[PDB]
This record gives sequence, structure tokens and C-alpha cells, in this order.
Amino acid sequence: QSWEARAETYSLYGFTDMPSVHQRGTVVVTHGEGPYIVDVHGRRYLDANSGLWNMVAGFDHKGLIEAAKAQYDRFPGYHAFFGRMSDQTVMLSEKLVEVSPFDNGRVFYTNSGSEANDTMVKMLWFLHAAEGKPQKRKILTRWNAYHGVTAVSASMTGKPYNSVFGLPLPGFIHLTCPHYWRYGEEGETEAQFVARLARELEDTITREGADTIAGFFAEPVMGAGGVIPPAKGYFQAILPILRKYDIPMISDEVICGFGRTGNTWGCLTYDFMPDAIISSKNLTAGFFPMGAVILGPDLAKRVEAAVEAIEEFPHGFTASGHPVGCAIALKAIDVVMNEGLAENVRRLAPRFEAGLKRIADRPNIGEYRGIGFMWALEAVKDKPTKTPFDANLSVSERIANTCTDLGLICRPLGQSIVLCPPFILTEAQMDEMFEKLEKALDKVFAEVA
Amino acid sequence: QSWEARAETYSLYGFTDMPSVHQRGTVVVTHGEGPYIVDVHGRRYLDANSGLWNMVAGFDHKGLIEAAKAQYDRFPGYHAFFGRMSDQTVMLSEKLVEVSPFDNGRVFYTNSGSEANDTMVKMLWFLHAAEGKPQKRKILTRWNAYHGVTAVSASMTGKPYNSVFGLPLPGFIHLTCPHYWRYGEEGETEAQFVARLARELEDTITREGADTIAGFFAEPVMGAGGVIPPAKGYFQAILPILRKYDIPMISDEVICGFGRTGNTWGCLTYDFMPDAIISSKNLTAGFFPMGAVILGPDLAKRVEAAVEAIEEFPHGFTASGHPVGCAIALKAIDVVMNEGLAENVRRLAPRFEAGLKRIADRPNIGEYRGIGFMWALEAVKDKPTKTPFDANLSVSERIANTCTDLGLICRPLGQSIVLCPPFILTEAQMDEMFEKLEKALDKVFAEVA
Ligand SMILES: [NH3+]CCCCC(=O)O
Ligand code: NA
Ligand code: NA
Repeated sequence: QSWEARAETYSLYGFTDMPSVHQRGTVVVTHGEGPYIVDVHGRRYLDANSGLWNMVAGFDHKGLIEAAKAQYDRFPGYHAFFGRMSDQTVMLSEKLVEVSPFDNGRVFYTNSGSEANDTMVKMLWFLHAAEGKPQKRKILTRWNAYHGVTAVSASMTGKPYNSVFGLPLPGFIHLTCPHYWRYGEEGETEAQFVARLARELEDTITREGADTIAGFFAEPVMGAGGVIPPAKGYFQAILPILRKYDIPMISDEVICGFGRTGNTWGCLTYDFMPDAIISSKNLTAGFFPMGAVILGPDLAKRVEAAVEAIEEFPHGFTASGHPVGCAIALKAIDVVMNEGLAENVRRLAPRFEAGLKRIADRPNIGEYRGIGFMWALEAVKDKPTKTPFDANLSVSERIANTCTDLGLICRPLGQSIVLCPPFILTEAQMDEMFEKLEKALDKVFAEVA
Repeated sequence: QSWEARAETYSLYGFTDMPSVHQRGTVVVTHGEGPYIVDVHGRRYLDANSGLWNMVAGFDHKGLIEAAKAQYDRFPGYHAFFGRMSDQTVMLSEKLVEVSPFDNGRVFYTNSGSEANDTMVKMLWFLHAAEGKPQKRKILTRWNAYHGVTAVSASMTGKPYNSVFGLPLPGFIHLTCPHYWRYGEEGETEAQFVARLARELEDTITREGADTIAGFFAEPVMGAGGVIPPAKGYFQAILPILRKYDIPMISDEVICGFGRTGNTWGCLTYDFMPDAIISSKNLTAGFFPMGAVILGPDLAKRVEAAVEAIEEFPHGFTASGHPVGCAIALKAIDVVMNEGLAENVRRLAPRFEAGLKRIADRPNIGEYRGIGFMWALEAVKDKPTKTPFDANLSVSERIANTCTDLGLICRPLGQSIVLCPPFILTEAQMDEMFEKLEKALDKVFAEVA
């Protein structure tokens, strides 16, 4: 019984290309060092995807390892219901409101980012109903958005593949993605593009009626949708319209939270104030499953009041507010902001951007894009016309597979080659990643020209 | 700035009475010992609730503590997507199929039971759609059922409190609860009761159309709905009907999995064979957030064939199949099943019954119920007629409160008192539990009767 065999026999794989995994075998990982992972055959890889955006401190950070173990020595498990919670919970809440852009606020916990978005929607429904508008339920997101995998968070996610579940559910509207390169019109400037989306939102609000719309969620920079920075002035045009019609604005900071963008929050980087923040991933540097909904002052007041009218918030997850996870997050927050990880991103962003600009030079890259330590190259069959490769060429898989074969974990989402390495990444490691990526590109584009 | 005050300030409370957490100190917890917890001032309490059903090994178990720590030392975090996963992940999937009632099958990972129920539903929509019936979407559960708090899992839950959210969503149907004592009609026997719910199921299927019904979910014994064993023969009547009409049966084993009913699974205790299992909570003895969906032979083959047709299953949570969680799970499973914990439940269940049997003697306990290490006492004003006390006497929230005063954590649910202590409980600690409870009951029934 090999590892590959055992894996195939018992696993139902999620987000796994099945013809790749049948033909190649599951890669079974035993440990890591810095930004490297090592499999059971001893084969070693530079994971330029931070595992899954979240391992910003690498795969063996001593401080974080030591922090987790200490909390298990102290108090290994508990909950946050019935008027009881850990000291460690009370601590993170306090810490989180502080690092947040809000002056004061409140914090509710989940296990995943998906749960947090799901919770956020329910909070909105609860809130508008208690404030006299039970019909105020619709949820606005963007095409290419990714907000998670529960029925609701998947309805929030703007991707063709949710049709296999018969989603989105009624009440979830997808507006145009602010990706200027893809969706900008013949001879339309970036400013004209941003004005068209401001206009498109208002039309939607007119079409549906503000009294039926409960919220607007946005990632500051779109992550799993393939690293899409917003067109210039998007949030500046977008927010006032939402204030005008009394539509809560929620910032999904699950990827942008704590550093990847060049700041503590994506909404800092793009200079807007949300009514609430959804945080996860980096929150624990992938050491423990944690999610957080951070309500800004206005929603905090309103939710709090709404609760006391009824006497209980009948919502919550078994492991939410976990002593271990809260401890880890404190340490992770401290490590990122005070032990140089976030600054490392700001420092190396210029060089990272220089590498991609060099790489984008060839016939089959349409553009490069991103910010800080989150970036993507777009593969095209024809550059002038912007036309993608045929589905049957499986260009995405070829690139992933070839990268893996050269010792580089790089995961393309669609025809968007994504790079989101840990923050602990050294200039030499960054060179390693580029050199490996380039070879992969040469090989694949020549197979496929 | 006290602990109580810093708690109130930054925290949003889940499943918490606000009139009594504002009234009494918000209890902040530092550590534990065996089945006892210690707060920030130094008071000890016997937790007859295993934290939240899940701390079956107690709060300071040596082995689990070291297993958790050992894994942080070896590989503190990863994911299970894109053709990769940790060695821990593969061992756990193997061990879950073995330890489950299924001979063979497949495992999908979540962080919580709510996530896992939400997932199972999505799987069913996916599967039936792939097999040519996209309208097969409706989900059957029972009144009083508890399945989670995501929009979908809360819709599955049969509790009036979800109306604050405008839930249940369309498609979610609650059958009568199999609680003979409460829902048995005058003169009607238990055998007749079951016969009637059987008829109700078939009438519901006939009326909706079997092609529109995606699955049937049940807790073998209902937990957070107040510890309810099914009327005798229920699952023996329910199953044949579900099979006659091609409706997948899912056993929600989130509370009942791994020992609490006196067997490895609730479904073994009640001698029925489901099509898939939802597991969480005890899986990690509460040490880590983990959920699992274990598909039996038929649904495994069928889901895999559907995934295969489209080449990728577009579902998964970032922390799914986490290396630490799996390593911890793997250890909890071993501790419960091989180190006496499950066995101790069987050893002490008749003594547990004997205690409640005596307590239920009072004119104010209307009934005891449960099995293994999960029990309820139901409070009543008049025993002959089964009328409860008036709601405004908060007769349960008192017993819970005066219990906490006496050093016993005990959860009130409606008019009933719930006990589900850790599996490690000694005979002496069990008697301490009864001692402290009888005193609480004496004090509260004196006042209220
Ligand atoms: N956070 C999970 C990323 C999922 C990637 C995909 O859409 O293929
Ligand atoms: Na702040
Ligand atoms: Na088995």
C-alpha cells in the first residue's frame, strides 16, 4: 500500500484536477522548511502559493510552533457560549479591534472564512428585519469574486462552476468585475470604466430597490478570482453610492488582511472605510482554523441593540473563539507586524514587480498585475486580441504540473498564473521562483504553439 | 479594566443570554483538570457538559496534549487541494473508513459540523443534478433537530429561533420529532406513534414528489434539541421508506460519533445503516476544529463518478484536512476506542440511569431520558398532565445558574436539564454531579413549585 494508493482509495478530493492526480499520484507532504515543503519520497518544493495564501510565516516558524505548544500546555480546548470564554479569546478581540481601522467595535468568531461570510449575511438579515425591513435581504458581490464554499458564500462567489450545485441561490447579484484590462471597452479609459461601474451599481439599486438590498461585499484585491487589483478610484466611486442608499459595505480581508497588499488591510491600501471586516487565513498563518467578523462602530451599535431586543444571538460554531486558535492569532499578528514579515513585503514588492514585467514580455502573456506579495500573469493564445487558449489544451494544468516537476508549487486559477509566496521569502528564493516559473512557461508554450 | 469588562467591550456573544451575562460575571476560563475547569479568579467547576459535548477526554489529557504538540513540531499546517495533502490526512481518511460502519468508502474534510452538513447538502444537489434530476433538491429533517448554523444548516435545524433570520430557506421540511412523551396523542401507543410518523413521511414524499427530495438527515439521538432518543422502532420504519423512494439517508453523528451512546456510532446503537455519516466534535476530543463527511459504498462510487465527469469537485475549505487536526483526530480516536474511554461509558451507563431514575421521582421532573453518557431531565408543573411551568419563571435558567453557583456546569434547554459529561468521569465524580444537582433542584423547586 503506497501513499499514492492509500490517498486514492479513501479520499474525496476537493479542488483537485482528477486526471492529473490519477496520472501523477497524490503528492503526500510530511513537513517543510521556510517556504519549502518536502514529500514522502524526499522530493522538495518551493511553495510559491503559501500553501493556500495563508502560510505567510513558512512551514516551520519556530516562534509560532512554540506559541501553539504553550497554549496546548495551558488550556487545549473550549467554547464561547453561555457566558463563558477563554482569557485568550478576550485578548484577541481586544487586539483585533485595535489593529483594525475602526476606533471601536465587536468581534464574532468562526472556523473558516466561508463561515464568516455566511455569518455576516445572517447578521445582515437579522439586523434589517429587526430594524423593520424583513425584505432587505439581497446580497451584492462581483463577478470573479470569491467569498467561500457554503451554499450562501458560494452564491456570493462569481464563478461558472457553482452551476453544478444549482447556485447561486435567489438573492445574490453579481456586478461587473473591476478588471479594466478584461472588461474595459473599445477606446474606454480607466476613469470612464470606473464611472460605468458606479453607474451600473446605481442602476442595480434602482432595479431592485434599496429596501431589498442587505449588503455589498468586496475583496479589496480579488484573490482566488486570479489576483485582480481594482481599477483606480473604484472604491472611491463605489462607497458613496452605498452610503446614499443605506447598504452596508463589507470588506472581505480574508487574503488582504495583515500584509499581502503592502498594508495591514486592503482597505488601507485602497483608502476606503468599510462598515465591517471579514478576516481569516493569515490570521493564524495557517497554524489553526480561525475566522473573524469585525463590526465597525455603527454596525456594532446596531447589532448589539437588535440583540438585546430579543435576548440572544442564536448563532455560533462549536469551536468558535478557541483558546488555542486565539493564542496563535495573537502570535501571528505579532510576528507579521512586529517581527518584520509585513515590512519584508513592502521592501521586496519592487523587485517582484520587476520579475513579472520581465516575464510578461513574451507572446503568450497578456499582462501582469497585482501588488505587494500577490501577483498574476495572464496566459493568452493571441496577445493583441486577448484571446485565451482552448479549454482542451488544459494550459492551466500543464503549467501547474510542469512547475511541480521543476520543484515549484505554483497554482494557476484559470489561465491566471498566480504567485503568492510566504512573507519570509528571501531575494534568493524569489529568484528561484522566477527562474523555475520561466522554464515551465518556455516548456509549456512550446508544447502548445 | 477587569476580565468581565474587557469581555463585554470587544465581544459579540453567540448562544448567550444577555440579561444574565450582563447580570452575573462573564466567566473567563484559564485552564482545566480532568473534568473540572478553573476561571480567572480561581473557582473550580465540574463541567457535566464536556465543554460543549466535545471534551470527552477532559481538559488536560496528557496524550492528546503531546500528540497536538508533536505535530506542531513536525508540520504545523497545510491544505488538501490541487493534488496535495499531508501524511496525517491520508492516515485519517484510512482510519475513518475502518472505524466507520461502512466496509469501504470516502472521506471529505471540513472544520465544523455545520460546514459538513452544508457540504453534504451541496454534494446531494451536485449528485442528483449529475444523474439527471436537477430538481431533486428538498431536504427532510425533524422538528427539534439541530444541524448547525450556516444558512443551509440552520434551515435544517428545527427550532423557532431561526425565524429572526427569515429562515428556513425554501426546500427545507421538518417532520414530527420522534419524541413519544411530548408528541404522542391521547391514548395512542408508542408502536402507533411510530406507525403514524412513518405514514407522515410517506405522505410528505407522495405530496412533494420523490424526484424533488434530495436527502433525509437525522441525529440518531437528538442532542441540542434536548437529548431525545427516538421512539422505539422509528429508524426501523423510516429506512425502508427512504430506500423505496431513492432518498439518501444521512446520519448526523456529530454528537453521537465515538462513544456517547454506548457504541462507536449512534446508528449502531439504533441498528440502522445510513448512506453517509457526518462526524465532528468528539473526533478531536475538542482539541482542534474538524468536521468530516464519510460516504458509504454507494454514494462514494456515485459522487466519484460525477466528479470524474466534470474532472474537478469545486468545493473545499482552506483548512480542510489540516495536518495538526488530523494528527490530533488520529490520537483521539485511539484514546476513546483503545484506552478505556468508550468502554467506561458502557461501564457506568446503568449507574447513570439509576441516578436519574431516582431524581425523576419528584413531582416536578416529568420524565428522564437518554442513553450512555447523554441524559435529560424534563421539569414540569403538573406530572399527571405534563404541563410545563410558565415560561416567565425561567425555571431552567435558574437550575443552570444555581448549579454554577454550586460548582457544576449544567446546560438548560427549554424546560429540560441536559447532562453529557466527559468520558473520563469517575464514580465519585458522577456522585458529585448528582449531589450538586439535587441541591440545585431542591432550591429551585422549593421556590418555583
Ligand atoms: N481558497 C480556495 C481557492 C480555490 C481555488 C479555485 O477556485 O480553484
Ligand atoms: Na482600531
Ligand atoms: Na469500517
